[PDB]
Amino acid sequence: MKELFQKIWQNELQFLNFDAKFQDKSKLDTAECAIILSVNKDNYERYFLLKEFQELCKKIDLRVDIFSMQNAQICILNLFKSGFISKQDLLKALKILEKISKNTEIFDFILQEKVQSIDQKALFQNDFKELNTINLELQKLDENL
Amino acid sequence: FDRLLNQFQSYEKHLLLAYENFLKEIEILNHQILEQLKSISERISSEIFASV
Amino acid sequence: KIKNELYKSFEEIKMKLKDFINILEREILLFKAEFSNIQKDHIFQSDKNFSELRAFCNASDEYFLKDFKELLFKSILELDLFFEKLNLKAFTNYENATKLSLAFFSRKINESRVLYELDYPKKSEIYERVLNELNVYEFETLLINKPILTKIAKNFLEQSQNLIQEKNKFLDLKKAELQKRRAQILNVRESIKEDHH
Amino acid sequence: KIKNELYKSFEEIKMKLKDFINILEREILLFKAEFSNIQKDHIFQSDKNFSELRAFCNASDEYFLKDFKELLFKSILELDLFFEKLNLKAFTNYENATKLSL
Repeated sequence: MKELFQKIWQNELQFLNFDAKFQDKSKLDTAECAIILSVNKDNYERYFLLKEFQELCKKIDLRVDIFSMQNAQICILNLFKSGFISKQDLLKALKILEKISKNTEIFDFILQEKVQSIDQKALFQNDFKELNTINLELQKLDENL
Repeated sequence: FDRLLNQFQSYEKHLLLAYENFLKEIEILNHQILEQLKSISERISSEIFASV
Repeated sequence: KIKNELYKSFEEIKMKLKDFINILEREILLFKAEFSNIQKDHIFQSDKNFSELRAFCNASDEYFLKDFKELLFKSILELDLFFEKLNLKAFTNYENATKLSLAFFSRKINESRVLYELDYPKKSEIYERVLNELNVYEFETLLINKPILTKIAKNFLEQSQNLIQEKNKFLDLKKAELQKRRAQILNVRESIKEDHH
Repeated sequence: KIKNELYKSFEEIKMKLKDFINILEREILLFKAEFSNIQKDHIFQSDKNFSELRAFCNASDEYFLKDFKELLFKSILELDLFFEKLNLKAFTNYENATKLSL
C-alpha cells in the first residue's frame, strides 16, 4: 500500500514504517478512523487549522503534523486488515465524509482488499472465560466480597 | 534527543553482537581460499608428473 | 568454479556490511521524518524553538548518516581490490604457473642429463614450485598472517564506533543548550516559591 | 620509473574529478549557509514560510550533493581497478614474461 500512500500524499509523503504502531487497538471509533483516513494531502492544511479536528486529535492522542497523520492512517489500515475492526460501515462513513473530502483512492483500497478471518464469537468466549477465571481467583482471596 | 542517542547505542550493541559470527566467518573464508589454492597447486603438480 | 565460489563469498561479506549501514539509515530517516514536522501544542510554547528543532531534524541525514556511508564505500573498495589481487595473481595465472614450473623442471632434467660422467623430479618439489608460482606465500601471508578481510572488518567496526561517539558528543551539545533553558526556568520557579521571605 | 609515472597520471585524473565535485560542493554549501538563516523583514511576512525555507536549505546537502559524491566514488573505484589490472598483468609480470618467452 506504499503506492496508495504515494497516491494520496504525492509530494508531502514522508519516510514511514508500514505497520500498526497502535497502542490500545480501541483508541478511536470507526467514524473517527474514517475522518483520519480523509486527511488527504489536499485537505490537510484546512483540517489541521480546524478547531474541531484539533479537539478530535487531542481526544485520540495525535498531533496535527503530517508524519503522525500518515502513521496513524497506516495503523488504521493495518488494523482494518489484521484485527479486522472495520466493516463496509467504514466505507459507509467515508462516503458520508465525501461531503468534505473526495477521498476515492482510500475508499477503493478498502473496498478491494482481502479482508481477514473474523473469529468473533470464539474471542468473546475466550475473553468471558478469562474474566470468569479472574473472578474465581478473586473469590479465593472477605465473605461479603 | 535521548531517543536518538538510545537508537545509536542500540545500533552499536547490534554491531558488537553480529561481529562475533562475522569475524569467524571471515576467518573461515580465509582458510577456504588458501586450501582452494593448495588444491589447485596439488592438481597442477600431479599433472606435471604425468608429463614426465 | 572455485573462482566463482570465492567471488560469491566476497559479495556476501560486502552485502553484510551494506546491511549494517542500511539498518542505521532506516532508523535515522525515521527519526528525520518524525521530527522535521513536530508542531507546538498550545500558546507560550516558543514557536522558534520548534522551528529550529524541525530544521535540525530535517538536516539529520547530513548530520548522522553520510560518514557511515563513506566508511562503507572505502571498505568495499579495499575488498574489491583484494579480490582483484587474488584473481590476477592466482586464479588467472595458473596457466602461466604451469608453463613456468614445467619448463623449469624440463631444464633441470636436461641439466641432470648433461652429467655424462656416470658419476630426477620428485612430486613434493613440483608441488612447492607450483605453489611458489601461484604466489601462495604472499597469499598465505595476506590470508592468515595478516588477514586482510579481518583487518577490513575491524577497520569498519572501530571507525563506526568512533563515528557513534562523535555523534553522541554532538548531541550532548544540544542537551546542554536545553539544560541552560531548563535551569533558567527552575531559577524563576524557585524565586517564586521562596518569596515567602 | 615508468610505473610510478603512470601511477601519478592516474592520481592526476582522480584529482581532477575530485576538484569538479569540490567546486559544486563549495557552491552548494554556501547556498545552505546563507539560506538556513534567512529571517523575515516585515510584520506581515509569513514566519512559517521562512521557517520552512530555513529547514529546506539546511537539508540541501542531502538534496543536492550526495549523489554526485557517490558517482565520484564509483568512478574512482573503477579507475583504481583498471590501474591494478595494468600493474599486475604488465608492470610487475615483466620478469615472468621474460622467463616465458626466453
